[PDB]
Amino acid sequence: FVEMVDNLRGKSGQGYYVEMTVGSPPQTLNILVDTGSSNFAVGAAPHPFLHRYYQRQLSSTYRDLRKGVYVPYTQGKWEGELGTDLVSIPHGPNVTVRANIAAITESDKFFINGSNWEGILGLAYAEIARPDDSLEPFFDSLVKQTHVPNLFSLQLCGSEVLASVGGSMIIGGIDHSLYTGSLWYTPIRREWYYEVIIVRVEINGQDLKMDCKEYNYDKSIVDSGTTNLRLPKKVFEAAVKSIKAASSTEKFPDGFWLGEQLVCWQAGTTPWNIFPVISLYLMGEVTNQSFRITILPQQYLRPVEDVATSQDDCYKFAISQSSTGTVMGAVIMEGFYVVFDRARKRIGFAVSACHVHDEFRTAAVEGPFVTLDMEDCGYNIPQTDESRSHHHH
Ligand SMILES: C[C@@]12CCCO[C@H]1[C@]1(COC(N)=N1)c1cc(-c3cccnc3F)ccc1O2
Ligand code: NI
Repeated sequence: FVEMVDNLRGKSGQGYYVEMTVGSPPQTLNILVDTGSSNFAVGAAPHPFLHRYYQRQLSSTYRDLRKGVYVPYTQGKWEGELGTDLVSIPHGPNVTVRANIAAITESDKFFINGSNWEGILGLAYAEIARPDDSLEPFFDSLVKQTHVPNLFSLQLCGSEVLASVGGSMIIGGIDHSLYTGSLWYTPIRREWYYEVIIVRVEINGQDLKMDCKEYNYDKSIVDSGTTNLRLPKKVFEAAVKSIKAASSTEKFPDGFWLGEQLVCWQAGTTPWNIFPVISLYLMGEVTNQSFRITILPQQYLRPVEDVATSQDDCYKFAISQSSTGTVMGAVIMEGFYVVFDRARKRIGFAVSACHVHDEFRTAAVEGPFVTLDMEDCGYNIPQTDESRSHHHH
């Protein structure tokens, strides 16, 4: 899959994007790769943060679906007009497909100044698509219209400008050059988000000793569209307490632990060893088994070059509190080659050939761990009448 290696780019903290073409003749656009959403949506009107947008009028193959879409979320919203057109990935499979495209006509706090992307490729399942699950997501269309296997994999590699990032999205397979050691699989619990189950959390070898349902309250997901490792409130508090304790020789402001303030050391003197490793044990394919993925401070402390002190190495704490469950974001994913094996309803992890580490410690994927009479660690989200009233024909 040499053609697909190194096809992702971006700016630190602002998402990874892949080059895509839309329409006939092909219009090139940079598209955010988001395993936490399910719409293909592209800027389709002028915006201050867009250098370019999808021009429906220039495409002979564009078809209007005569239906709008409105997508509010926590920070803001995007909206626009649904249609279809021909889509390809120049540094992807040698195929062209007709996909749904949401042409974004108005948005608030969606595009990011300087991120260099103009659209989003939602790689999650139909269940969370907008306006509803009958709007076929891009990957579903790709699989149905071509002979591309139902699997993709992601290798995310982590003074005036933000640091550039790179990576690979391999569509249709697994590229063995992108990982080392064993590839371990955890079940996709349900096909909506890429939902998984965490059965144990350790911070420098020490068990947090919480009821494991707390780790997955109210879900745990693998999400390329979130920068941070996000943890449920109770888990976040317990983790921060443990990381604080391990690093106690350094007294950081409260701002740092809230992710609102950088901490610096003189260039190349960062005391990595005072910061603990974090292990998440994921449910194995075998009932009573688990495997652990272990990340370093190199993953959870994000580099940000401060203009005022460009001679310092400065870091943001990239673990944050959630009210919507665990989010294994770029912080987690940058340690690993991550295989989204939709065909077999499972997610694979292996140590990334590009992960950042030091001479003492490495990101690791290790197993099996077996537990006698393993409890159910999954949480069942309370069913609303709204959700229950939906017919799924
Ligand atoms: C797609 C949605 C709209 C619908 C709700 O979800 C949104 C979200 C948030 O989490 C995920 N996974 N996608 C999302 C993330 C980023 C982003 C911002 C910074 C870095 N990386 C990014 F993906 C930008 C836009 C955006 O919009
Ligand atoms: Ni009905």
